[PDB]
Amino acid sequence: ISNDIAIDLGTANTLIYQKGKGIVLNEPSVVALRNKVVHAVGIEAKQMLGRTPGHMEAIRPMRDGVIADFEVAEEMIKYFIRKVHNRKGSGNPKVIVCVPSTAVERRAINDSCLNAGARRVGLIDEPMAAAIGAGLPIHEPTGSMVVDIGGGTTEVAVLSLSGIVYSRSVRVGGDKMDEAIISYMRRHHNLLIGETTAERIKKEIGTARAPGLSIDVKGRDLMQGVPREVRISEKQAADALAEPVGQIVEAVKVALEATPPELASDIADKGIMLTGGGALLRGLDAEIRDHTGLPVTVADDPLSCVALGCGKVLEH
Repeated sequence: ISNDIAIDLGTANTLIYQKGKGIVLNEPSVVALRNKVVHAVGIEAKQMLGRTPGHMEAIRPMRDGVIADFEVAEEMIKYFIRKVHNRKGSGNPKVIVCVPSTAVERRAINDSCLNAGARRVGLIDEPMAAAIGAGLPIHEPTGSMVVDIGGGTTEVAVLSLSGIVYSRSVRVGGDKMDEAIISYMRRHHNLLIGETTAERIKKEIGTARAPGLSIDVKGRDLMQGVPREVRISEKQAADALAEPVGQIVEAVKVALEATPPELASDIADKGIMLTGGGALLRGLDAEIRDHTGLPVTVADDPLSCVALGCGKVLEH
């Protein structure tokens, strides 16, 4: 019985895999503070976003894949590590954490996990972890290509022989999609919506291609400030998400351009694997296939691929 863990420190959700147990924590990456004292972290903090009274704030301390407010991020990490501690398990915890594909950035997560009891910290590139967790043959002399559409970044990589052949991190992912939905509601519906509503829209009717289905969305009228409800459809959702989807599609194309001939041949036969919260975006697989001519597969349990991948390393 071990306290070794692997952490996917996502901008929207944090998952922890514990050696010998598997995924033991999956919670929103949100911290609420009361005036500053930590009021709540994770599951109970998420619904506080956009809803805090005067004495309180609710913060997503990770943004674009790295750390924004250092103090709050550190409290978030310490909270989750403490929550999964097993007093029946061995000590000297080894912690693996993923990082997007700067030395400054790597150091921050590294030193940051040491403060919670991590005895030793190992860093893994996020797309490598995603690929391992999606079940790609990353150890073989064969090209595999992964696209991990995380909250803060989309990581595109070509893997072979336990290493990275090509990798790139683009700052477009789930957070940018939500923000595009928010901006769209403002311009097209004169409606100011919160982030939690934006995420609901993305999950319920988000699509990478025009179809459709509709849902009822509420918020604050743009000019007159009062509560209001509007109907939005998949077609509108598609228009909202077009720009960030195109940025994702374009990064994939750029990565393909960089692929060596023999690896290109391996990728021609099997295509691209999508992981991460964005992999669930309806039609994104079709959209990428249309622009590349390659098969596109959505991973099993795509939200968990990174944590499961780091978890595999942790067990070996």
